[PDB]
Amino acid sequence: KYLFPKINETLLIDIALGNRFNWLAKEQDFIGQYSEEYVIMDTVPINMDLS
Amino acid sequence: KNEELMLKRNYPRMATKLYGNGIVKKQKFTLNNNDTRFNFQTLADATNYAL
Repeated sequence: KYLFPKINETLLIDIALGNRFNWLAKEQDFIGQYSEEYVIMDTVPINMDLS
Repeated sequence: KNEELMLKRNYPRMATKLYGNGIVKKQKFTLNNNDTRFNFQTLADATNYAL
């Protein structure tokens, strides 16, 4: 009844967690503010009536 | 002359003036790394800005 209680070990269990989207990680250079993006609108061919 | 005036002294006379100190002056400038990148669109313009 006079001894100090002895700890035995401390574990610190740990696992890291992934992303499930890490193949989308594209890397730009952090310059500018805005970024726009655009396609070409279609243009169907025409018959030609050369009169 | 008295010809023992050869023994007599002649010291220089030395006008002086004493000056104090100057003063230390300072100035600072803070450059950040994330929000000032929004408005240069190249890295070269950002380095020219910092310079």
